[PDB]
Amino acid sequence: ANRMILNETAWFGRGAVGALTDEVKRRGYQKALIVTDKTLVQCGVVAKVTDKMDAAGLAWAIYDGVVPNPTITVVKEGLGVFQNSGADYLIAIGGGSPQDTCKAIGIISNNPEFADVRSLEGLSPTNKPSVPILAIPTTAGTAAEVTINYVITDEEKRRKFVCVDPHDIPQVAFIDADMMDGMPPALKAATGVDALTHAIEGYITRGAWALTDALHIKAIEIIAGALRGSVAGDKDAGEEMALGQYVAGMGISNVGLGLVHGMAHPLGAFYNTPHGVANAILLPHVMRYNADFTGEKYRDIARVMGVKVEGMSLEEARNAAVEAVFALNRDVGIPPHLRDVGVRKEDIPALAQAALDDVCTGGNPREATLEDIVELYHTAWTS
Amino acid sequence: ANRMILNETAWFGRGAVGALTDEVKRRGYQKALIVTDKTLVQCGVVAKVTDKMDAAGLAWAIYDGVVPNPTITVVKEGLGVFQNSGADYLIAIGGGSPQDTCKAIGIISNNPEFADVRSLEGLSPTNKPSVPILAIPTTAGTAAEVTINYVITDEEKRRKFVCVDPHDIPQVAFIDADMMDGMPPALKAATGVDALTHAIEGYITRGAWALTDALHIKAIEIIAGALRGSVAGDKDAGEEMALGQYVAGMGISNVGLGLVHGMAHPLGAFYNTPHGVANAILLPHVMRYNADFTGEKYRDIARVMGVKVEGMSLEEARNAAVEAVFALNRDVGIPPHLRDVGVRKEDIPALAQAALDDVCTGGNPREATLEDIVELYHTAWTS
Ligand SMILES: NC(=O)C1=CN([C@@H]2O[C@H](COP(=O)(O)OP(=O)(O)OC[C@H]3O[C@@H](n4cnc5c(N)ncnc54)[C@H](O)[C@@H]3O)[C@@H](O)[C@H]2O)C=CC1
Ligand SMILES: NC(=O)C1=CN([C@@H]2O[C@H](COP(=O)(O)OP(=O)(O)OC[C@H]3O[C@@H](n4cnc5c(N)ncnc54)[C@H](O)[C@@H]3O)[C@@H](O)[C@H]2O)C=CC1
Ligand SMILES: [Fe+3]
Ligand SMILES: [Fe+3]
Repeated sequence: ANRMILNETAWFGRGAVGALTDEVKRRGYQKALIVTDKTLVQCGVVAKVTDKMDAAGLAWAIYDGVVPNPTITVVKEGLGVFQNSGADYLIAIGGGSPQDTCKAIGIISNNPEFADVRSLEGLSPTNKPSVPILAIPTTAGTAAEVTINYVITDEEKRRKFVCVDPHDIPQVAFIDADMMDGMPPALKAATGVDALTHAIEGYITRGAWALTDALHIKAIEIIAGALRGSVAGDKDAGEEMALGQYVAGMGISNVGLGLVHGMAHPLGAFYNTPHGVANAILLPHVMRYNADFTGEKYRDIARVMGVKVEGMSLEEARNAAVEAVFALNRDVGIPPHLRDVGVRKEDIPALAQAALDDVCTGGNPREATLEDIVELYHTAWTS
Repeated sequence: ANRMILNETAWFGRGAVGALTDEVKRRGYQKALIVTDKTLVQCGVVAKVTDKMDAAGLAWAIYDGVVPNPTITVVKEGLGVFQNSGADYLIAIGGGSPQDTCKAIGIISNNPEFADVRSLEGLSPTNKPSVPILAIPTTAGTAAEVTINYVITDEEKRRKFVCVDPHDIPQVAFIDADMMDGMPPALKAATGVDALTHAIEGYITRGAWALTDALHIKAIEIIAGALRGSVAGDKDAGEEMALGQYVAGMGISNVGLGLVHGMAHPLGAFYNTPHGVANAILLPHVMRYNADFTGEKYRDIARVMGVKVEGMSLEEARNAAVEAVFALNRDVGIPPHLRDVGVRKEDIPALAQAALDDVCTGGNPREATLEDIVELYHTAWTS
């Protein structure tokens, strides 16, 4: 049998954060800890929520210490603010980094044996649900609001580790493009291809089945349709991307991903490479590597990405799918090679071993060897 | 903004009820009340769940008094067994009748100000979540396991009233075609066309948006592909219908339905007509009435139902969708006229008024007058 974990409640569309004060009142919560970063405070994005909470008379404290690729230290610091704040629920405002920190704080607060953070790695043996989380994405996006995953950086051991726990699922997600409009174009581009990576890896993952196939192929269609227009500053394209990135996530934790995420995690751990940039550069190379193990699925991908596939052979469709992703990456200004974003040739042996042992790599339709992963990093590194 | 309420957890596939004991243990529940009917006890369908519960040492009591089109008396009987059992959770085993009775019992047990039952009608102003519900459908189906709706018959006032309450959403759904295989072919036919009615009414309802459209057009495609095969006794077609019927309901309470359900409810209240047969007879007549107010959507419906719509005018494709629904009804042996299933001409004025005032009617994409609803009943009445 196949399990699907989703948000019990989700609000979609421009103005969705306007639903938050009535959700809090109906749930009888007394005090929020807002988990976010300094940039979202500075840019007035957090104020779009706190101004509504102030007018409704709802108490909140804030922790804005989250950094990209959030660390054990960031989790322990936010846990300290939660405990000393007396909050009874959490509001995650931001991208994957704040939403992942928020999941870690919520789990540990109701399962305090995990306050070391490291022991959460894998299928966390937690007894209690997380503190209730209201999730508000500001990128489009990681779909952190709908997955049961969170990823923490172990600075000491130079590795990203994945915590997988049904207990961490947010009670409500608010998917509001108003919260996302302030993304610089380069951030729309990188988080957008992260979302496309989730959709493509999900579609072809080993555990794929009828319902996840329907959700993931629709996500690819929405994202391929909207991402260029969103990067160019189009308002409606922004709202499409906000939905597209969510739908892409409805499969990540439920069926899995593959070698793109497996090879991206070690780059974040070694270099603090932005997750979306790493995925975008690797995606088309891993798609080429996987092509022979995906049945007819690359014809579907090609088709919804605007390729005329009618009258192409399977081989021609498979090449057209890979080229369509190369083309998207060029159109939205993603660098084409790993050397361009600060990777070192000398690190590839270590990167490959980390990638081979990453949990995401298990879902890859073609079984990956150390030798194959070394060769793929080399193929992605330079001209 | 658009709200989506879904099951936080769902299990899909033959063997899915195999997940129930581990879900109960992980949630710390002490004692179930099983809400079901005599037929499902008698034919051994309840045993498929209780034998697993017994092997895991889980406590359960049973209420098997549910009747089709469940009444206020049936809710009060089940409520009495729940309150006296000392149960802390509910397991709904059966079609829409036991699942709806279970939601009423769950809501009233934590909200005793509504124990008269009829006060729940509409958007129930409940303060507290239902007693936790684990939902196991045995028809394919009402999607009662994933909606926030339940429908109770007020015998004294001779009306089916719809209750709408986010507090009633089941914690876990177990969608297991093994629990459905025993349906007589005629019950597979009727509940299958109820599922198709949910998907079609959902696709064209006033509140339809991008995410519900994607789910609904997928449900129509799955049901149209599988229903004939399932009625004929095909195992795999039964599994596809189990998924299809569920996907069909992911929109029902999130966006709404229309005049088919609006017109089916009074037949249930007056005659105890099977809900599925009432919907199946009315569906193509209501589709014809609605056609001009559905944009391009009937072309989509016709296409996934197996019609070649390439080169058809919108006018021809709208007729082709209506005719594809008439043909499915003929093929699975649903009677074509309301006279054939116990309706009286003399009652149509009274049925029309009850239909005009039904919750579901408001979602219909064409504005319906009493006079329009009278004419529609007369059209479905006889040749
Ligand atoms: N929970 C899960 O299932 C998943 C986890 N992840 C994790 O998510 C992280 C990546 O998060 P991302 O969303 O890509 O970025 P992020 O949360 O790391 O943020 C990147 C930068 O963008 C800024 N930013 C975010 N929203 C902004 C806005 N609206 N306007 C202006 N600046 C804004 C942030 O302040 C930050 O400086 C990684 O740590 C990755 O491991 C990724 C995929 C899925
Ligand atoms: N949650 C909601 O608001 C919604 C629920 N409904 C409600 O659902 C009700 C109808 O429920 P249905 O599922 O159509 O049927 P049902 O639950 O009324 O059952 C019909 C008959 O079939 C039998 N049966 C069920 N499963 C069987 C199996 N596997 N093998 C053999 N016999 C089996 C039952 O014991 C019963 O005698 C109506 O009252 C309708 O209003 C309809 C739409 C949505
Ligand atoms: Fe990702
Ligand atoms: Fe129905």
